[PDB]
Amino acid sequence: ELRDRFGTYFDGSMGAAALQKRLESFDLEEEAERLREIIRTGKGQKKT
DNA sequence: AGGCCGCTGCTGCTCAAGAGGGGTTCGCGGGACGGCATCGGCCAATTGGCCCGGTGTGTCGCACGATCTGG
Repeated sequence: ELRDRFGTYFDGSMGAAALQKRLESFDLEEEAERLREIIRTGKGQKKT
């Protein structure tokens, strides 16, 4: 239903192909910086 | 009433059923082709026989004869 209503503006998939597409367009440096900032500031189980 | 800080239970990982149609294989034969393999001659060639013809040098078969040891 959602695809036929608004098929444009996004893409979805199934199986290992979706994970491959995600891993291809993944910014490691930004996520690492976010994790380091949270570690510096955050506390609790979130830090672990 | 949502976010969040712990508890507490639960789970997981590891050490001891036919029928037709068609291209392809191979498998027998099947013989044809070409080839190399096998058998009377054959004469004038190196080695090795097989000797003449000379002596000599050196072993062996026996004669005269001296020395020596045993009999």
